[PDB]
Amino acid sequence: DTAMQLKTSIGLITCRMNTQNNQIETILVQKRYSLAFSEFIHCHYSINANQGHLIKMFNNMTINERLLVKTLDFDRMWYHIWIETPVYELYHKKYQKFRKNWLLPDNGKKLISLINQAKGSGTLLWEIPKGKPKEDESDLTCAIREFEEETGITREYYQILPEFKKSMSYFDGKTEYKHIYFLAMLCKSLEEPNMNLSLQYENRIAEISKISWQNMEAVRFISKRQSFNLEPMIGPAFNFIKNYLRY
Amino acid sequence: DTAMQLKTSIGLITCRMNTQNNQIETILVQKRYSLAFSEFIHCHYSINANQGHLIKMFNNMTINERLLVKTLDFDRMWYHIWIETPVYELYHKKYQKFRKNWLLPDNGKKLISLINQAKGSGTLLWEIPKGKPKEDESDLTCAIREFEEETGITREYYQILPEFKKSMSYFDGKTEYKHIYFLAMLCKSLEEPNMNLSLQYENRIAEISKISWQNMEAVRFISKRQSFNLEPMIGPAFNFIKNYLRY
Ligand SMILES: O=P(O)(O)O[C@H]1[C@@H](OP(=O)(O)O)[C@@H](OP(=O)(O)O)[C@@H](OP(=O)(O)O)[C@@H](OP(=O)(O)O)[C@H]1OP(=O)(O)O
Ligand SMILES: O=P(O)(O)O[C@H]1[C@@H](OP(=O)(O)O)[C@@H](OP(=O)(O)O)[C@@H](OP(=O)(O)O)[C@@H](OP(=O)(O)O)[C@H]1OP(=O)(O)O
Repeated sequence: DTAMQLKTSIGLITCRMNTQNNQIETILVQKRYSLAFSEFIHCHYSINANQGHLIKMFNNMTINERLLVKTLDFDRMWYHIWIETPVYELYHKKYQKFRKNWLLPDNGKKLISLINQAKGSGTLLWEIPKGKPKEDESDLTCAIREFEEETGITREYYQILPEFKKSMSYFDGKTEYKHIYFLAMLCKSLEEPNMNLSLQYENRIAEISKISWQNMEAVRFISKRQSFNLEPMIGPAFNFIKNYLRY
Repeated sequence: DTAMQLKTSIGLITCRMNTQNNQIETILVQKRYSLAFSEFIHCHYSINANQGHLIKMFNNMTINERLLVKTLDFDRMWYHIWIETPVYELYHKKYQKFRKNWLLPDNGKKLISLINQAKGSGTLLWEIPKGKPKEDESDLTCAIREFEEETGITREYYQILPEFKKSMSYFDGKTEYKHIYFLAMLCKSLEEPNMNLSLQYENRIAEISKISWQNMEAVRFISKRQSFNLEPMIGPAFNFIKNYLRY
């Protein structure tokens, strides 16, 4: 269709040879909150849409997120995503829409009824670390900065393998998403990447609940249980790793 | 050692033949919060223990739980577990210990420092539904009541297979844990058990964030990534299912 928008993210696939099982593994990160929750809090829906449509949004939140919405306390909801990050003007605008959509019409009783009848729960995605380039930043510099910012793993732990680049395209209907991935190979021991997740590093925990080494079986297991398919990126990446090592 | 206490839970392993892939599957439930968080909120630790010991407790919470503790708002912490369940006397006693341990000495700055330096995150367990028998309740009646209470699946969906009983024993050092499992076979279609999780059913969402059919590969995948090993119960259960069907 008519793409009204292009959004480009650049990421890093960092791989390791696990010496105990001779299995290739890659760093993945698990998200802290669901897309549905984020979309609801930032009002990326239509209050005029039919009931069944708005319920699908609540169905794909986690139970804990729904229990947060059930409190009607927007600031407890907001904290769940933002964690006291100073974004007051965004906050006030999103609160105003929450208030008008759900508090002023009936002091929240339609919202509670929807929240109460939503069924099931969504899933927190596993992803490859990636982000938006800063102004006049090169693609590789973005992938490396983003990797460090999310995982705390610094450049002395890996070597970039520059012959590898993987691009992925997704189409929202108006937004085009471009994801560009470089490949890095671990050259220094790092057996517990999850230990880099601490609340004293606001950029690591901002959107991440877990960092783990994942082998291809796990990548396949995860991919079949979430909407974000990781195999088209990890498969080629591991193929490249195998050729790199076999030389 | 000297067991000072015996705790007995009775559960139900409910199985199905998935007709599309001819794979045997069992209902598992994923917990909503971590053991570490529960233990911290109910003060099952020693304030006198060494730093490194109390940090291990925080390490095994999830990031979202740590961010809740970081607020210093015991009632936001309490809601995370109890969700406005009326247990005020328990609440007041646990709050008193939280206040004395962490608020009165320095208004929470040691707690925040520990919370900030904790590293990593725990994992939400997958389990077989089970609970405590009520007074003068038989073992089977408990397993069936508990199953329905947690999952919303009623007796018309399955037949008990009475020749199967599996007992498991775990030893805390003073507490003995006895888990007794019956086996049931689905006799009526139920393709999306997770749709039974809604906030209007307080007993289903009280401790559960997800209900899913799980095949043996998934059971093995999960078991290798959590402290609670499910294979000693599901393996024999699926063996029994195969013999039941082959006759
Ligand atoms: O025009 P707006 O609707 O307000 O769009 C803005 C914005 O700045 P400009 O749009 O003024 O250029 C950013 O653009 P980029 O950062 O992509 O350059 C942003 O991106 P982020 O999601 O990375 O913040 C995205 O606009 P874009 O369409 O360029 O992505 C964003 O609107 P969103 O809230 O949709 O991001
Ligand atoms: O003696 P307490 O330390 O206060 O023990 C109580 C209690 O009642 P009694 O202990 O007065 O019998 C329950 O006992 P049961 O329900 O097991 O019969 C309970 O069990 P629940 O966890 O199921 O509530 C568990 O005591 P028990 O040692 O019998 O488990 C509980 O202490 P907890 O908080 O450790 O459960």
